[PDB]
Amino acid sequence: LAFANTLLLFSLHGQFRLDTGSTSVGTALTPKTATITAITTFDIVDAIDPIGVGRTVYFGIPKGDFSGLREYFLPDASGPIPLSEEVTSSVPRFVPGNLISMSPSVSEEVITMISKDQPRRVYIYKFFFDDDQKLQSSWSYWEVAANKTLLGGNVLDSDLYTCVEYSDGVYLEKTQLRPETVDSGTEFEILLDRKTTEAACSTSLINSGALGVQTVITLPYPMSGTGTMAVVGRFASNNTIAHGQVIKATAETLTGGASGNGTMTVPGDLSSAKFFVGEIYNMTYEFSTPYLKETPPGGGLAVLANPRLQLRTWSIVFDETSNFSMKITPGQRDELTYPFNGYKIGSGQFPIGTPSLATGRFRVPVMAQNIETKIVLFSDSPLPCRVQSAEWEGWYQERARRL
Amino acid sequence: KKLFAGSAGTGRPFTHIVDRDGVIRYLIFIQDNAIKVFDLDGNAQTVSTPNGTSYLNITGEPSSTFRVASIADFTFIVNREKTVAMDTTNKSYNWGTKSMVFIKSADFSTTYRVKLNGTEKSVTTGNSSGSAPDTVTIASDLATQLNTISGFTVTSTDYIIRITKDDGGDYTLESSDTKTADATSAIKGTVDSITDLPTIAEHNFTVRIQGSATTAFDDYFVKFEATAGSGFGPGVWRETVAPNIDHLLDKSTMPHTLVRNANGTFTFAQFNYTGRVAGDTTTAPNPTFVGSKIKNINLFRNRLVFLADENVILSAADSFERFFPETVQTLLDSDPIDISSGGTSVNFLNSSLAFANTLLLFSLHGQFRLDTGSTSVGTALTPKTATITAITTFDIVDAIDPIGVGRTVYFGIPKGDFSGLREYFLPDASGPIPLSEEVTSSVPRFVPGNLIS
Amino acid sequence: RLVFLADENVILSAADSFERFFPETVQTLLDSDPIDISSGGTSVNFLNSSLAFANTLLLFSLHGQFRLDTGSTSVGTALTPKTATITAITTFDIVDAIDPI
Repeated sequence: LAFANTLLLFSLHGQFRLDTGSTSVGTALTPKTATITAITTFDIVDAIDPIGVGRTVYFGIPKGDFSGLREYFLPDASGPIPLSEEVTSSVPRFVPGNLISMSPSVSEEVITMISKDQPRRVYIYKFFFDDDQKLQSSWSYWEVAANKTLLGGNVLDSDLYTCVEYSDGVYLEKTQLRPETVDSGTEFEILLDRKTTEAACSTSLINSGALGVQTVITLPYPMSGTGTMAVVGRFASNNTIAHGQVIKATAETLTGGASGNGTMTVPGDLSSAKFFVGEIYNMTYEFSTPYLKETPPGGGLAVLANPRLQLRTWSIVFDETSNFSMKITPGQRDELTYPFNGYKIGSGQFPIGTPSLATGRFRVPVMAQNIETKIVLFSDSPLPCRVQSAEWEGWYQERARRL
Repeated sequence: KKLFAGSAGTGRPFTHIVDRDGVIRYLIFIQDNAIKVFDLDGNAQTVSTPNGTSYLNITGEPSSTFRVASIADFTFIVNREKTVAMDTTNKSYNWGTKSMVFIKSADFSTTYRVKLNGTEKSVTTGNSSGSAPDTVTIASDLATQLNTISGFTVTSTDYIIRITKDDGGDYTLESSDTKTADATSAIKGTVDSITDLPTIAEHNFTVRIQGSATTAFDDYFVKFEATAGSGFGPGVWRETVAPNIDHLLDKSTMPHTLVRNANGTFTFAQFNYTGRVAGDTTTAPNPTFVGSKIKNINLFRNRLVFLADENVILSAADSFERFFPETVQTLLDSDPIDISSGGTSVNFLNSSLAFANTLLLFSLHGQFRLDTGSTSVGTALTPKTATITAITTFDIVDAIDPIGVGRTVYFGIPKGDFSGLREYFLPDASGPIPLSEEVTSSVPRFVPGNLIS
Repeated sequence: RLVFLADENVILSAADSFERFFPETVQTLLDSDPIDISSGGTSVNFLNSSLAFANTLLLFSLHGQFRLDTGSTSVGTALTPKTATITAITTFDIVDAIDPI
């Protein structure tokens, strides 16, 4: 790799550099001056190449069956030994083995990993820098429907280009990683997989001129009948279907249209409406056990474990969200749900017929003990949802005094 | 004040301002085949165009197509779309199908043989008992002997026999005497060493010297010019360019200049570049910008800097109009430099900046610096020392030119339809990797795309 | 040596001979011959004032600052025609009425 002011070379058990060696970076390279010198003795995997992101280098390290990611930072060419740090120490069993794709994104600070033992998942690592210190370093992974098979991924500018395989061919999909992305002409984005506009699909209608017509839609690509599709009105005016209205099929055929394309049937006449079409994917966020932290005498933070702490109410703070749900399960009892959809009856901020994006707070009771709860933030609508923070109130009982 | 009536055209005009000495200032206005100049009070200054403005014809945006660089008495203008090309019509000198026979000395009882086109004519001199032989008489006899050959023109003067073929075709030449084969020299095409050159010759005569790769010098050529200035006469042999080879640059495509005079009027005319002066096509290859668009221009360390493709081309030392090597026998540190930028990804250089203690070079996906590399900032720039090294892998927008404010460097980055701004701080040249930061992270949809100023 | 300022060029006299400004011989360049450099840059920079401070020679223009040096960590390296140069540093602003101190 050509980076910093040197030519780094990597072996299976060590890292070396090639240089004339002088503080003179552009010294003449001659047969009596070209040498190789060791630097450190870390590890590396040969499946994928190390990459250079920003000012730091990244590469993957082996951890047996599962693989880990280690970055290390190189100061000045004539300067000290480079600094190194492992960022997967807290997740020893997360990233599978046999990696096949690793792509960076400098402007959006995202590193994307695709494995082979899991052909339906994309692993996302998010980092954030300030001068030298590190503020954010998080892990998570996306998912697709139950019939696709990822092959490999690349990144250009700030978009991820993927080459997936369906039951009949290999397609190309484009994904936008930029923040605050918005659909053209409107205020918020509509979330659907395989999202292709109406202009790419042709329609026909059955039993025209009568009440209760149905429209037969011919998608450009063959269906994957295991998943569930939907039709959503797109454009913000002068349309038969209201903005953000969702319609579900009544009779879907996996294939049988022209050229083997899939077909769908919906009520009403949509021969001149504007709408999207695609699949639906779920999001899940499971909170952890809430505890308390206080500064010990030596400095730092310690987590209290002994005192009784019974959670009472759980609240979250959202902004510009339409719909989501909360799923709370106490210890060995029935699961409870608490949905929310933004339409506050009585308030006239959202008239009938327009999508709702609210701003406020929500509160539900949990009624259990901190060590025997599971809190899940669940949402499946094709409308946006984003959450800022949360706050809980509980009963704190101490059976003695604290030193 | 109002500048001029009418509109400025569909494209956005390209504007620059020059501050010379604090009392002289003027605006530069270039758009759509036209170029105009104003002062800070809106009083237009006349501009003369001796060669026309065909160089300024354009199809894209002038703001993102034109680029300027000012030095002393000139202000270079660069068209980022024109494809430069070597001139092929007004070629260099021709060889000429002429040759001479040189007679060095004479000795008693020696027969000279001259072979021309496979036939041999012989002249025999007298022994010691006869008169002293002389090169003049021997050459006269030989010349009148070969003059009988049809299709060839044979003439003699002094000790030189001049041979020329009427149809201009080639022929063989070889002569030898019967003692040592040294007193005769068949000067034809190329010869062994310059030591065999006769004292007198014709001006503009071209001969080739076979160099010795054992000494790590390739071939070269030598040309003649009479001391009298014309005709035949003594003169000098100097290292010259090989004949019958294109050696001129088409000035009608290469960057032009804008000059101000002492009376206030300006002039927009071509620049007088020089062409290949020594060597041949292989030993003095065409500079890498030939056959490809020129991207930007800058001045650094009393040399002219051109950017083209992945290569950076530097002019000769203290001579801004020379781009071909001066001599081909040995390297000189005043010769132009040709450099390619390393990397596993394709990088087309767009903009350059002189700042900190280095010359930064920007690509579409990375950053580079050109330097001797030493902590010795002012080390000599030589062909074995100029280099390009990577620094980082950030992003760059090509519409505008990155600028330098105070001690920091600023440029714009692409955020999709909207555009952002990123600045990065460079400590000492020999020190660590420069620190970088983004300042538009809180406003991802604020600045519109297609920046122009 | 003697230093003059004119246009964009810095002029250095012959070594240890303040009254000589032309090259002594034309056959081979000697290190005692006068030196002339141009301040490179994409903007016109007429030099006005100079100052000898720290371990360098600071030259100021109307819109920037430059330094003349061999550039080496070797402060007392010989000044030769093959080595002299001008390198920019920053781009602050200067008034020409008075000399920086």
